[PDB]
Amino acid sequence: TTTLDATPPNSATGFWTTNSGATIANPNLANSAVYNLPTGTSTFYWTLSNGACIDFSVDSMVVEVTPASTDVADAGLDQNLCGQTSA
Amino acid sequence: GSNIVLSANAGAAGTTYEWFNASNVSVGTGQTLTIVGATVADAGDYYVITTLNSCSSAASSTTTAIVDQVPSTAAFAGNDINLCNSFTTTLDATPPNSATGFWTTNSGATIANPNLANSAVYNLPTGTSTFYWTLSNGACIDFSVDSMVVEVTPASTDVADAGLDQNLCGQTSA
Repeated sequence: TTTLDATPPNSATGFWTTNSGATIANPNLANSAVYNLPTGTSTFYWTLSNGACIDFSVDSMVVEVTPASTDVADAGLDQNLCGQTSA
Repeated sequence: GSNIVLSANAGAAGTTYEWFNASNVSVGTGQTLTIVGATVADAGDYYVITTLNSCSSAASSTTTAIVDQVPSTAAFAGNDINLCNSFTTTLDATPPNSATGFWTTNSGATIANPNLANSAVYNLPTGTSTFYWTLSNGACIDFSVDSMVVEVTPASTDVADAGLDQNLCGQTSA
């Protein structure tokens, strides 16, 4: 779960599209929420347009999801050496 | 996708009814005008002309059709709520861009204000219950939904109660 971040336009209306199942709660906002997020990466697109001037300009942003690992740091035990310079 | 249905009052026997669009063009005839599979372009002003024996009367009062669009915003609720010894909380849904939200509940939970994405909830059973966020706009009823849960665990009565310190002599285990 995350949010998007696009720069609002000065004189136009923005719009988001998604890939690989991600869901945008509000595709019309530069700061909308996204709840469906696959693992790995997906590309979100910001398409800017004004009135009849449809699909005027685009940009690409990506969201990367890495699941928590199950391994934890697990170091060995302390040792006690006599006369060694290596271990 | 729904039909627009407008209907004129009955007149004299033999009356012919003609319906006109906002743009002053014909859209069909008869007492009842049905526009099937209506779209947003069919929204707006309509008027009726009454015709008898080659005479026509003044146009009717203008009425309007309203065709609601299905919005692009999906329903979306926030993440799970997990409470320790509490039966009172608040909800968290993301407000829609161009629609109106609504909450429903299960298992007795009470929402103080079902119309708000951030309303309070005071009746909360123990265990879990599912709250639903249903998003709709105008006539486009029950358009999109999402599921959020609230988990309530009552305080336990057991407290950490460790044994007493010990004192061993020559042991490697205890």
